[PDB]
Amino acid sequence: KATTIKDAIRIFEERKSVVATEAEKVELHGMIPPIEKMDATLSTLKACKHLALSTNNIEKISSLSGMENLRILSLGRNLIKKIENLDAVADTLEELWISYNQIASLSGIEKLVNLRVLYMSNNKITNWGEIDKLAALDKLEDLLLAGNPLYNDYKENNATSEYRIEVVKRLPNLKKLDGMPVDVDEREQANVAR
Repeated sequence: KATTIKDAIRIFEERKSVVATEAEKVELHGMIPPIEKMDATLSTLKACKHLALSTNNIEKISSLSGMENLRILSLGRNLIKKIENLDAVADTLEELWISYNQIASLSGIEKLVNLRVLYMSNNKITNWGEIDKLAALDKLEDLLLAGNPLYNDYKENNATSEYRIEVVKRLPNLKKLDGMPVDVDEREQANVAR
């Protein structure tokens, strides 16, 4: 019943009139019935730079081998709980878009050594120890955490400004946070405290 990767690719090729093995952006989002599993058919997407698997029912990241040029992995609005099984794309992946999932731990994110952009609004991160795990990512410049419990804690206390300083204290070279540039004043506040 669930849409398979093979079937979603066929739907995409018919909608976009392209050969999916040659496409840079492969649009597999919002299938009806939803996709539930990533699988080995993804290995056929040899040209893919942006894989859009958002708005499905995927529970597990898997099956990313064979996409040698993948830059953007888009998995927002699924049922994912864990960052894992990304080794096959770590050498090229620059952006992980995974907002509106159920991720409570950032363990595993450290394998994405080339990551520049992490969009993960509306997940289940509750505490600063998870954010500390992002400090290893030397190229991370754009981060979205809005809607996670940790973010909401500060918003509930009208202290989002304080939350932003705490992020930049941990991530000193971050350039953009929750869609808003890190202001020089925020960087200096984080510095004079760090």
